[PDB]
Amino acid sequence: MCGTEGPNFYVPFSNKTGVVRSPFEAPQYYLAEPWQFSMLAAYMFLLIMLGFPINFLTLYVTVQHKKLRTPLNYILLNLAVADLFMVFGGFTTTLYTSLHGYFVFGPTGCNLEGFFATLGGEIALWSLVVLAIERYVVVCKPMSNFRFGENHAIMGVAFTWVMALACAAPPLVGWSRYIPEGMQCSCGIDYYTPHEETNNESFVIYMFVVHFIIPLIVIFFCYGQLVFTVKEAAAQQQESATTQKAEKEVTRMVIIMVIAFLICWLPYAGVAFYIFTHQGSCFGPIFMTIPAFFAKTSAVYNPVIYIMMNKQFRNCMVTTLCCGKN
Amino acid sequence: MCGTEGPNFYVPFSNKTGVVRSPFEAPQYYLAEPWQFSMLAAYMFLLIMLGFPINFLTLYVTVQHKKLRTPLNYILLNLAVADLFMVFGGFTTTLYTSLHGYFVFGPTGCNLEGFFATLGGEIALWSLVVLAIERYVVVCKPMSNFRFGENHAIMGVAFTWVMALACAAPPLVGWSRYIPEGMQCSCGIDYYTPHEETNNESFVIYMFVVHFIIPLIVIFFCYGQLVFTVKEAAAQQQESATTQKAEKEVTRMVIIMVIAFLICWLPYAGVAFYIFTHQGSCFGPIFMTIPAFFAKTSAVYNPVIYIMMNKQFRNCMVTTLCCGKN
Ligand SMILES: *[C@@H]1O[C@H](CO)[C@@H](O[C@@H]2O[C@H](CO)[C@@H](O[C@@H]3O[C@H](CO[C@H]4O[C@H](CO)[C@@H](O)[C@H](O)[C@@H]4O)[C@@H](O)[C@H](O[C@H]4O[C@H](CO)[C@@H](O)[C@H](O)[C@@H]4O)[C@@H]3O)[C@H](O)[C@H]2NC(C)=O)[C@H](O)[C@H]1NC(C)=O
Ligand SMILES: *[C@@H]1O[C@H](CO)[C@@H](O[C@@H]2O[C@H](CO)[C@@H](O[C@@H]3O[C@H](CO[C@H]4O[C@H](CO)[C@@H](O)[C@H](O)[C@@H]4O)[C@@H](O)[C@H](O[C@H]4O[C@H](CO)[C@@H](O)[C@H](O)[C@@H]4O)[C@@H]3O)[C@H](O)[C@H]2NC(C)=O)[C@H](O)[C@H]1NC(C)=O
Ligand SMILES: C[C@@H](O)[C@H](C(=O)N1CCC2(CC1)Oc1ccccc1O2)c1ccc(Cl)cc1
Ligand SMILES: C[C@@H](O)[C@H](C(=O)N1CCC2(CC1)Oc1ccccc1O2)c1ccc(Cl)cc1
Ligand SMILES: CCCCCCCCO[C@@H]1O[C@H](CO)[C@@H](O)[C@H](O)[C@H]1O
Ligand SMILES: CCCCCCCCO[C@@H]1O[C@H](CO)[C@@H](O)[C@H](O)[C@H]1O
Ligand SMILES: CCCCCCCCO[C@@H]1O[C@H](CO)[C@@H](O)[C@H](O)[C@H]1O
Ligand SMILES: CCCCCCCCO[C@@H]1O[C@H](CO)[C@@H](O)[C@H](O)[C@H]1O
Ligand SMILES: CCCCCCCCO[C@@H]1O[C@H](CO)[C@@H](O)[C@H](O)[C@H]1O
Ligand SMILES: CCCCCCCCO[C@@H]1O[C@H](CO)[C@@H](O)[C@H](O)[C@H]1O
Ligand SMILES: CCCCCCCCO[C@@H]1O[C@H](CO)[C@@H](O)[C@H](O)[C@H]1O
Ligand SMILES: CCCCCCCCO[C@@H]1O[C@H](CO)[C@@H](O)[C@H](O)[C@H]1O
Ligand SMILES: CCCCCCCCO[C@@H]1O[C@H](CO)[C@@H](O)[C@H](O)[C@H]1O
Ligand SMILES: CCCCCCCCO[C@@H]1O[C@H](CO)[C@@H](O)[C@H](O)[C@H]1O
Ligand SMILES: *C(=O)CCCCCCCCCCCCCCC
Ligand SMILES: *C(=O)CCCCCCCCCCCCCCC
Repeated sequence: MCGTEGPNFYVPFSNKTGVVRSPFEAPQYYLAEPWQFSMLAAYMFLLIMLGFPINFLTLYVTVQHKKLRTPLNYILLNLAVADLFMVFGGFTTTLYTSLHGYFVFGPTGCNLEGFFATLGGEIALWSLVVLAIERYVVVCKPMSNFRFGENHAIMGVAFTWVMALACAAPPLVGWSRYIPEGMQCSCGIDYYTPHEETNNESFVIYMFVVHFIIPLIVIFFCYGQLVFTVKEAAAQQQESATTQKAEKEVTRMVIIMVIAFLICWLPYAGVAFYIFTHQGSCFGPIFMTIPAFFAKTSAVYNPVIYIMMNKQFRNCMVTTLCCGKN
Repeated sequence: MCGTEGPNFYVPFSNKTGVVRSPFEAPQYYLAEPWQFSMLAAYMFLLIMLGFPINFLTLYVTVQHKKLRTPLNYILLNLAVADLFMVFGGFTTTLYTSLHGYFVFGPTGCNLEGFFATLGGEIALWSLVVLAIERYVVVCKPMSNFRFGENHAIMGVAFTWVMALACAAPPLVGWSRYIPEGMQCSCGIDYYTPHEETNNESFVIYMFVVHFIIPLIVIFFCYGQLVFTVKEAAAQQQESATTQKAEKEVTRMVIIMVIAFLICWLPYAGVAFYIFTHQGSCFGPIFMTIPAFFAKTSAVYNPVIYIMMNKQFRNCMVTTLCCGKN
């Protein structure tokens, strides 16, 4: 008897006291104090104030500067759009519902907010996977006679959408489902209930393999071979100080990006391992939602790492922000 | 009968309904809805998350990099400390009281939070005034045989403290007073009550002249002469492209800083002019507090303009953040 159970939701709180209400009808102030909902709102406000400008500005400086519109940068524009999906589909909606103490948009806004918030995070995840593959192909040159072109970059973007739809769409059709999560103010895939009517268990395994394990392997393989290829070539030209500097900075950026991915990826693995073991105990609204809580920050630091730390993007943004000067 | 009146406070709400309570005892939810207090909390959280790192990091990179510890930069360290006073003395306290709906620290925490929050904003104001004077003396060279030294920079910092104490201390001694302001969650100088026991009217005139008009004149005079002196000298060396570039960027930075000062300064003048005229009508909790609401942002954008846009500070912060590399 961990929580209270009903049609289209699961409240992580026992109803032996009789105080539990529908997360669509009444505020869930037994899960957390009202000020904790306000701090959830403050967190959403922080993410919106930092997440929209950075991501929208990536799309804006690309319009003003011709040198940014290269095929290898298409996946970064896709990343910026994905974060805006997280910012408006997820963070903005949650800020509004948080101040009500419950998900005021009903069971259908759950499918809406859940889909778009899940889609944005999925598109961002695979955009990092695709960017890893694209850079691997360009540097390591695995294909004998291959040139990365505009059509190849469009496929990579379309591939993220297919993979993101592969995760976000089944819950609408009958494989898993969208229910309020955590403090019941935002919606997402139901990892919290073994709902046999929608075969939730099979969907969690599918998510764990296809959308969790595979992205880590692909990212680790591609960037590993890239750093190996770069260090191998620089070893053949140790007379060039620039090549040695270029090798150092490429390695350092790969380390930064891989550490960044792990910071978002490990909390899910740690919590899941703590649920694989310690399986018996009940779970408050912060058991599996703690990884998701901090993963929202990726909408801010991912553009900082991949776009703001890009050399050309930075100069173009400085020029754009400064009315064209400096 | 604009608001309700009592010992040590003035609530901007009529008590004909009988619902008004002491801003020290009970929440002021007739001034604003609970979610509006939460948004006040979210605003404080945004200012804290942006204001503490930027300002503390100014103090931190100065410790790691010897070239930053120049006398002309002392007033910028004073500015960073001033903003931390605003961040901890003001923003942090307000975030806590906001979630209670009233000033839970009583009439004495009013004198405490009011003093330190007023002191931080005053130190920052005069630090910009002193930096304007210091740069004017160094560039325009008004004194015939003068060299700006370490002792001269220490006087400039001490001068800001004397001026800031000249404003923040009288309310504790009997000239004006500290009362809850706006939504009664933060404390400050009483511009809202003609309290004849503390001669509030004379203090407002004193603040308007010494701490509002004079800082604008000094800043406008110093930077005007500086831009004039720089453009005059560059006109004598139009063969030097760097001098012309240096003149352009100095002028552009002065414009940025003066526009920034006006953005913080004009709303006070606009509201005061709208109170000088239209004197009869009553005022909600957002009449004179709207300038103060947006002036809190100076704790974030002032370090961005004066420190983050400094050439040496930027490279030192990048090196410090990047564990010493790049
Ligand atoms: C967590 O657990 C709590 C407690 O069990 C659940 O809350 C209860 O939900 C039931 C509905 O299933 C509520 O029962 C309904 O109450 C209505 C109002 O009752 C009050 O008002 C009447 C006056 O109209 C008073 O006389 C009465 O004493 C109550 O104070 C009634 O109108 C309903 O009556 C109808 O349904 C019943 C069958 O349930 C029929 O017998 C009637 O003839 C009539 O058709 C009904 O009694 C109950 O009041 C709720 N209790 C509390 C404390 O809120 C939550 O639903 C549960 N949470 C989740 C998520 O499931
Ligand atoms: C805005 O305006 C409101 C309304 O005028 C003010 O709120 C009132 O404040 C007064 C205090 O000045 C309150 O009066 C006191 O109420 C106490 C509680 O009364 C209730 O409970 C008793 C049972 O104990 C009931 O019988 C009664 O009907 C009430 O429902 C009393 O204990 C107090 O009595 C003492 O003082 C009076 C003199 O004031 C003596 O005659 C008594 O013998 C005894 O010594 C007193 O009556 C009043 O209740 C408040 N009203 C409301 C609605 O809150 C706010 O103070 C004002 N705001 C500001 C900032 O000034
Ligand atoms: C993009 C988003 O949609 C995706 C997700 O939210 N996921 C739910 C939790 C997840 C991973 C998938 O973690 C699990 C642990 C054990 C079993 C199933 C699990 O699914 C995700 C993928 C990678 C990262 Cl770095 C962060 C989030
Ligand atoms: C540092 C802070 O302490 C100072 C202040 O808060 N002030 C209260 C309002 C103030 C100015 C002084 O505006 C008035 C208008 C009419 C009469 C009296 C007035 O006082 C301040 C000075 C300059 C600026 Cl840019 C912003 C704030
Ligand atoms: C680093 C600073 C951490 C501060 C944590 C503050 C946690 C406050 O916690 C709150 O305290 C109130 C009493 O003060 C209680 O009434 C509330 O129920 C409780 O949630
Ligand atoms: C910019 C963000 C705006 C958010 C508006 C939040 C409005 C909350 O609305 C409040 O919800 C409560 C239930 O929790 C009700 O009891 C209150 O009557 C209602 O005012
Ligand atoms: C480094 C990889 C970046 C991908 C970040 C995606 C984070 C998405 O986080 C996800 O958000 C969904 C909707 O809010 C929730 O349903 C999921 O529980 C949560 O894991
Ligand atoms: C998929 C993630 C792969 C990350 C590969 C990081 C490999 C780091 O490798 C290290 O890089 C340093 C760079 O100066 C060198 O000094 C070290 O000798 C080298 O071992
Ligand atoms: C010590 C601080 C720990 C903070 C962890 C809080 C985790 C709360 O859980 C959160 O509940 C919200 C309700 O809608 C969801 O939107 C978030 O995705 C979820 O992470
Ligand atoms: C740009 C978007 C602006 C959104 C402003 C939302 C203002 C909401 O305002 C709130 O609406 C609620 C009903 O929805 C009422 O119950 C509350 O009393 C009211 O404060
Ligand atoms: C990190 C910020 C922590 C802020 C903690 C806020 C605690 C608010 O505490 C709440 O105040 C209400 C009065 O407004 C009381 O009615 C509630 O009983 C009390 O829980
Ligand atoms: C460009 C000049 C920067 C100075 C910014 C200082 C802003 C201070 O703002 C002041 O804060 C006080 C305490 O919060 C309040 O009492 C005052 O009403 C308010 O004007
Ligand atoms: C105290 C505030 C003084 C601000 C002085 C700003 C003077 C701007 O002056 C302008 O600067 C431009 C720079 O390229 C020149 O092109 C213009 O000819 C010149 O008039
Ligand atoms: C359209 C949005 C306008 C927002 C203006 C809100 C002004 C509220 O007024 C604010 O009240 C607070 C109560 O402690 C004080 O801390 C702030 O200094 C004061 O500016
Ligand atoms: C040139 O590239 C710079 C042009 C001038 C921009 C300076 C102002 C930037 C302000 C950014 C900080 C805003 C703080 C808001 C905090 C809520
Ligand atoms: C070198 O100068 C950079 C070193 C690596 C730093 C990259 C990570 C920076 C993260 C900043 C963004 C944090 C976002 C948090 C949002 C709440």
